Amino acid sequence: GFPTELKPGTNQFLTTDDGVSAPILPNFHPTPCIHIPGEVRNLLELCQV
Amino acid sequence: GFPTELKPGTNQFLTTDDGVSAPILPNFHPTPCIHIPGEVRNLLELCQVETILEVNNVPTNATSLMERLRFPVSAQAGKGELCAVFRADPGRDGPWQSTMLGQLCGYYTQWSGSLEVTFMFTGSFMATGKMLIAYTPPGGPLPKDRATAMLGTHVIWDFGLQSSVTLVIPWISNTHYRAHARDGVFDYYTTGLVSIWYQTNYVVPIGAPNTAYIIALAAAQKNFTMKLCKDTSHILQTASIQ
Amino acid sequence: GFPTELKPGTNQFLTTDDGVSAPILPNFHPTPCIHIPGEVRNLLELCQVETILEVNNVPTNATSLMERLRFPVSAQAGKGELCAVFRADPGRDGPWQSTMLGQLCGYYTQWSGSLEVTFMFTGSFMATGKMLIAYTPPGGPLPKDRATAMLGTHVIWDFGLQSSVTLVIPWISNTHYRAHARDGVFDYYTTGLVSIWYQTNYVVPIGAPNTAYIIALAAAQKNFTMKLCKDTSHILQTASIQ
Amino acid sequence: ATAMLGTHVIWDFGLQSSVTLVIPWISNTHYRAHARDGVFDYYTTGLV
Amino acid sequence: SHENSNSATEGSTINYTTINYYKDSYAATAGKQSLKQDPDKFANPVKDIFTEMAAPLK
Amino acid sequence: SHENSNSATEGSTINYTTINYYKDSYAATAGKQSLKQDPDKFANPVKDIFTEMAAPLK
Amino acid sequence: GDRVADVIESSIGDSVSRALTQALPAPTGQNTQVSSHRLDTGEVPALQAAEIGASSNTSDESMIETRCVLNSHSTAETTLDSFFSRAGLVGEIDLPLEGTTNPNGYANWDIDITGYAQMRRKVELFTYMRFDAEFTFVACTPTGQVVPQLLQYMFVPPGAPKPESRESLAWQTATNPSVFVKLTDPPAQVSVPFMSPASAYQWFYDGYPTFGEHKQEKDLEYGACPNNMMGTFSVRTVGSSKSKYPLVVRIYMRMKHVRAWIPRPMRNQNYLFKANPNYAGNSIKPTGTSRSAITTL
Amino acid sequence: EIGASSNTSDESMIETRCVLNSHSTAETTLDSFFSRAGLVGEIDLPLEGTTNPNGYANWDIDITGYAQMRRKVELFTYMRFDAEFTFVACTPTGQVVPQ
Amino acid sequence: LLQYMFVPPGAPKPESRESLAWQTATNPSVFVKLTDPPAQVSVPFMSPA
Amino acid sequence: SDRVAQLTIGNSTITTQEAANIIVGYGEWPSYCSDDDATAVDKPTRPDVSVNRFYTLDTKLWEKSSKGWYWKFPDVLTETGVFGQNAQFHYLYRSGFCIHVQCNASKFHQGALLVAILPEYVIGTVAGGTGTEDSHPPYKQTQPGADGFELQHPYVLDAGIPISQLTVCHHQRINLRTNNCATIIVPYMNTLPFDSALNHCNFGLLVVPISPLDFDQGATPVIPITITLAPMCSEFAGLRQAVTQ
Ligand SMILES: CCCCCCCCCCCCC/C=C/[C@H](O)[C@H](N)CO
Ligand SMILES: CCCCCCCCCCCCC/C=C/[C@H](O)[C@H](N)CO
Repeated sequence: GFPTELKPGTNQFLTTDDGVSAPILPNFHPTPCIHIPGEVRNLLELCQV
Repeated sequence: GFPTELKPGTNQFLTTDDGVSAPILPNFHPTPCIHIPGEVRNLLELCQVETILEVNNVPTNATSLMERLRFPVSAQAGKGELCAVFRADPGRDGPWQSTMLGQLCGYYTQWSGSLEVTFMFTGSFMATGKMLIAYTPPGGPLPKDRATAMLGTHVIWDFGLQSSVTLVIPWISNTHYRAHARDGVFDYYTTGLVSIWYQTNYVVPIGAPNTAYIIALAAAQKNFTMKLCKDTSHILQTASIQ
Repeated sequence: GFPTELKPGTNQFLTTDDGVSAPILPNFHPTPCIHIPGEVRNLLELCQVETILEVNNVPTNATSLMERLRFPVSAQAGKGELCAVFRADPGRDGPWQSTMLGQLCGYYTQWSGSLEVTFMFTGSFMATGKMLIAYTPPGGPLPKDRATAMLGTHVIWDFGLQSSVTLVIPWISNTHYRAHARDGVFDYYTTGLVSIWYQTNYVVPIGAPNTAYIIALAAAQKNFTMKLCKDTSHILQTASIQ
Repeated sequence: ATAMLGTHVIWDFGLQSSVTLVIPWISNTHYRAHARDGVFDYYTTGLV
Repeated sequence: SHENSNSATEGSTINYTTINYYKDSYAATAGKQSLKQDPDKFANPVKDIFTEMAAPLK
Repeated sequence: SHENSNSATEGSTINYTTINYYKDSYAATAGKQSLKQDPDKFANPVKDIFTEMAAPLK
Repeated sequence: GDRVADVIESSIGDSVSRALTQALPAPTGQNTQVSSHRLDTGEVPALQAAEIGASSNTSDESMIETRCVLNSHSTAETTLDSFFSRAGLVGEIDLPLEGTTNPNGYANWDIDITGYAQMRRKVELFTYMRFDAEFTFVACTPTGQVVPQLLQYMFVPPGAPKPESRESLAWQTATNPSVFVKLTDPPAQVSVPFMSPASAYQWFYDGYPTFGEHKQEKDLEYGACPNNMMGTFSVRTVGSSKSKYPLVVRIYMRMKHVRAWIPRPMRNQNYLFKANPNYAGNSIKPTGTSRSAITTL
Repeated sequence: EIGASSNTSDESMIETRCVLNSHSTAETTLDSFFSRAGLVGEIDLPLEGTTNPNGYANWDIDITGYAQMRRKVELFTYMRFDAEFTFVACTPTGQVVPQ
Repeated sequence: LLQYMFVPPGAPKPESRESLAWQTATNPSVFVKLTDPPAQVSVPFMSPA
Repeated sequence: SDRVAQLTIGNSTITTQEAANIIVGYGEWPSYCSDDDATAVDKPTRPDVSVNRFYTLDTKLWEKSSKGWYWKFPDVLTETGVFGQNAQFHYLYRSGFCIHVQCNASKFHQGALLVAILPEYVIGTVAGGTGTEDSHPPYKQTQPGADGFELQHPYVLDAGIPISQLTVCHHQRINLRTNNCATIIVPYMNTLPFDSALNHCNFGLLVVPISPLDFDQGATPVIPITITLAPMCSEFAGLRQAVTQ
């Protein structure tokens, strides 16, 4: 019973909030990524086109 | 009053969530575990086990359901004739449903790796014969003759003391993993075909029987893995259990 | 606003949950504890205590309820006759209900270990006798005679100055632990039987009484444990207390 | 069924066309005399 | 760390390991007790003990 | 740290990494198991093994 | 002490288990190595003897010309945790107002997870399984409506008194474990240990529990293991009077810390009963799909 | 007659083997036997009747009104403990209401 | 109360509300009340590619 | 070097000239009960040679119209020799086994038998055929003894489980053109260190023809199948009167 107080901002879904969510598939390692050409890392690579 | 904010994902029961729950019996030590033999640690220990592949899955009546575990080989005219043909797809509804691989693949969505089909000759010691067992990779339709089939991966099996050959169906795929195929756009994940052709003939002496049977045994290889656990589809239950 | 997600198991009162609760009286130091004798630290200190086993649990009227604590032994014809027989099951509804073992076992679901039954001869100094006290492990039905009973675990007790023998009922079981037995599939957890047979006779001189009584005293051994605490079944309460 | 409780050999015919059953010394006396119908059946060795 | 030692078991040689979020020790978890026993206090409470093999009435 | 070792897997050489907030070990997370295998226990359970290139019936 | 030679040179009392195999780490799938052509005699890896009862030790390096493939496919999702640590329906309890099911406001449920085919066929892949569990109770109305009602979930182990009513004396939970919850709350979720007097549960028991004659009367006892009868689950509406809401309690079990032994064939026929491997003998269905002929598809 | 219990073991009554026991005595302690919440009191607050028709109720604290927790404590004559009380409030029907 | 079941490819789709696929013994699921915050789960890269 | 075998245990000896190999079950040889795994405190009797020896049960005939047979262990030896007296006189039992199945035929005979060990082979029934009756098997079907019992529906093994996945247990084949013996060595498999031999059967032994027997008119039409089995590392504990069931 570690005491806490819930502050406002509680039980809202903010679309631009970056937090941890619960995973559905434990011990799932994905398919490995091969080297595909054309990798984008920033949209300013394309504004200079 | 340590301040907190409750985030979404709150007061939901996700079945595949692994967390700490409250214990009902404190200071409960269980019964000790004795050494029991047969301990499983991974289901890939069992996918590497040879189980019977029901190639001759024609009969349905109860009188003749044991006939599905062996398929015949007899005397022919020596024209390179066809004995049997089946798909190399484990999850597809066909011969592989009888295997432990084809039932533990129902509980997984994506598989990768090489397979293994072992045919045993159950004829007389005096009976001889040679057979061509061709794996036809995808794109290749059903070969109409043996000449079209020897262009693929194949084994020529000579009957003898060693009554069993192993055709390895190797991983020849575009994707690293492969899902379950069916009639539609998931034929993209088809694995190919496997056909058996008479190479020379089934030669037998006088006094011995003119017919024998071959029992196929299918498993997986050491590079085999499954992925994305799910629920099985190719077995279902009529409701009202007990 | 430290973000959190509330998981299931939330806002439930589990009675066997051991956590921190809020205190009502801050800066309350209690009364000091003096040295009181008789401090208990484990209930197995009390399961090792000899308490009276009601073998002769025949009478029910209030006039004759003290007769349940001693059973008779008298003069016979010398044919190896039967005195008494009872089950070695503590949780089963029978003689062991009178013991502290048979009441603290109601509060536990699984027990293991050896038992201990101590019989005391409460006759004359001049009375002699020899008796066979046989423990019959499970499978063995009720022995019809003494020859069938001496094949089991047994003690031959000669009356004398030491007026008491101890039959140890040892742990002879398939399971590491053993639950409470009853008529049904839980007879799987039966422990066996205990029978008392006349070995020679109850010999007595003239002037002394022809009959005596034996008081049985049952406990547990140092290897005894109980497990999986529960609520007791073999005592219940008519409602409307006070 | 009554005979397999004794000393026995199961012989499979094959290339080796011969088995050997060893009748071993299972006796009360260190030595054994010749048997016949009577009290010298005490020195019987058994059956095969 | 600094806390009122005001539980019902403070003042005994038995070592507990409790959890608490308060200043009072009696609000803590029950914890694990020591697994010590004294059956002879009830089962062999005699002045002059006897051994197993011996006849006690000597 | 001090905790009842009363899970169903305590007593094996396989190493787990669980999370717990209680004194009972069986309330913990399942965790990651060791990725060890023994297929020969079912797939090659023979007294006298054979190699791949050899003809086994020798 | 031992003097005669047959007793000194004896293997009696060798308790150490002599194992042929050893478990090695396989975190990934086995890599493929480079192979070339083979044109010799004697070495013939494609030919096997399946009569030995072993599986083929033939690889694809010996059947075709192969390349090097450095595999990084993980075997982590085939473990028994990842395969069984997935909550599934093992029980369902109905608490109606009128009818026959449970018209008084309490319900006892003999714990057996063999009443739902999708979790049963997963466990009956093995004959012995040892695990701790995590049960979760999702309570609701028939329509799925969450209502303001208090309940009590009492675990009644074997031997303890079962409640004969809602006003019963067993509900005082002085020693049996219990959970009180409102339906408006998240579902109750408790962790349970391995509680068998044996070293593992067993889904198949080839035997009878009791001695004696086995006639047609006591033939129900065939297959029953008391080591798996873990007791009773009881539920009531906390109150002295009659509730106003119908209710359903659905039970979901998740295994953790799993060990399993002795794999079996998997059930291909439809189950019919609880803790009974019976089948419909007239309507025996083949394990998979069928064809018109063996030379076609 | 000494009033002690028998010090006889099974090693002296039968030919025994070695058994390395790993059965724990941890669940017989007094914490594990008593640290289990049970009913010790019940208070009714009705509207009409005789029990408590005014809206308040006083309860003289005694845990000897329920047989299942009483018979557990009366195994001893003296018991010293700290406690944790829990109050489960509800309507007769079990309905949770905004009060 | 609702139940959000993920049905991967190959697994049986439910033909009804009373269906047998809803037992979620191996497929992942989320139970939620509408009175709760919205369910939020994290998903991996699940492509065979 | 591998087709020849001599199995010697006790006062008994089997020869074979046309073997495959020996299957050691789950890679565990039979052993004795350790003091850590043990719970019962009585000293067990370990009769080395009087119970660990090959016993020969009976002889089944492989006809054309055969379906299969099963035998339950240790029920096959509870009325036979010194084993079946120590097992009746005692309450507890622990043993491994070496099973050895014999079927001889010519080189002009063809056929195959699957010889498998199925632990906890619980026997189901047809449930009336419609699946409504909750029928049960009688005692002469779950513990049939040394006579064994003939499978009604060997596709599902009279338990609703497919024969095709039965190679996941121990097995050998008897292919008449390759071998005539099948040798499996089984350890004690149970959740408990000891158990009753009369109430509980640890495993079953299935003998099923996958490929049917065939021969031409003139050859020996009687092709017998003989079961021959040896306990291993036997142990008995808890002595009382002899009860048979
Ligand atoms: C509020 C407390 C509720 C806690 C109830 C948890 C019950 C614990 C039981 C878990 C173990 C289940 C094992 C079941 C085995 C099979 O059903 C049997 N072999 C019957 O066929
Ligand atoms: C909101 C605050 C409520 C807190 C109320 C807690 C009361 C504390 C009392 C606990 C001690 C109970 C001991 C009772 C002993 C027996 O009833 C007496 N010997 C009477 O027979």
